[PDB]
Amino acid sequence: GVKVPRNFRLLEELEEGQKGVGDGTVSWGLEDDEDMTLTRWTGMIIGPPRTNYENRIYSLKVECGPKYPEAPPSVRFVTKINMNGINNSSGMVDARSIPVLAKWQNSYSIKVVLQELRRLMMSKENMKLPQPPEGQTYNN
Amino acid sequence: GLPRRIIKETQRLLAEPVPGIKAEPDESNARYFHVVIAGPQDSPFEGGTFKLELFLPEEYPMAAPKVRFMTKIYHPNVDKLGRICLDILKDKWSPALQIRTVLLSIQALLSAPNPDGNDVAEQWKTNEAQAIETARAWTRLYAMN
Repeated sequence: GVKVPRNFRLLEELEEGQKGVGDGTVSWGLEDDEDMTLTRWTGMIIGPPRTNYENRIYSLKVECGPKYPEAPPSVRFVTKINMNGINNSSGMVDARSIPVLAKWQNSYSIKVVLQELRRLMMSKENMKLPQPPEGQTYNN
Repeated sequence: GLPRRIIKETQRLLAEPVPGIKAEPDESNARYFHVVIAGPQDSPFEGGTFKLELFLPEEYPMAAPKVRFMTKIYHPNVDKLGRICLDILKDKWSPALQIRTVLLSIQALLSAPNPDGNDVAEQWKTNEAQAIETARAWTRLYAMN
């Protein structure tokens, strides 16, 4: 097998972020365009239709550490959301509650993480949760 | 899954290192090289040490190695994320060239900037004296430790 190192993987994802995938319901890019470490990413999810998330845009912070992608990234919502596995006061994503994060493979990516969260917005336990008003964000 | 050529190049680099360039394979990945290029004399990068990393894709040596600076540097052909504009890294890449050839070229590239878009490149054109002194300042600031 041929392993691509973190930094060269992250450049690949940077490029895929610009080109974009699928229907554009999730998107990602570098938070700081001078961050040579490619560590801090801005994530976006469009709430899936026929859920209480629909027509809402969620911004997220995704942090790819020194062991990425052998280890999963850190994820937190900036935009407020009621959703299982997302801490109510900080917006941090609890890895144990997101299967892609709890059962992380190095074949995964920022894209997969965002698509997973958006899929989970369609689950029975999340799709009917009463949501906060739009325009709210967590601290920090 | 490791081409003989790569084993040969690696061993030649370690035994016959290029002057001013340190380049070693990663402990966990034989296609991954850690590089340190000394700033060439008579260039604004003199005195500085610049970290690069190199990677050999599966299709090497049909495809080019991928190279990127990890040290912040003010140069016409290097962007904010360390990506290098150099012809042999894309259109002008030929299998007759080695890893050794790439590093020499990058080293040469520091001695002879290629302004000919890009904000830095524009500064090197419209005001070269100022651009050089900024490259020197950035060398003092980000390339000495």
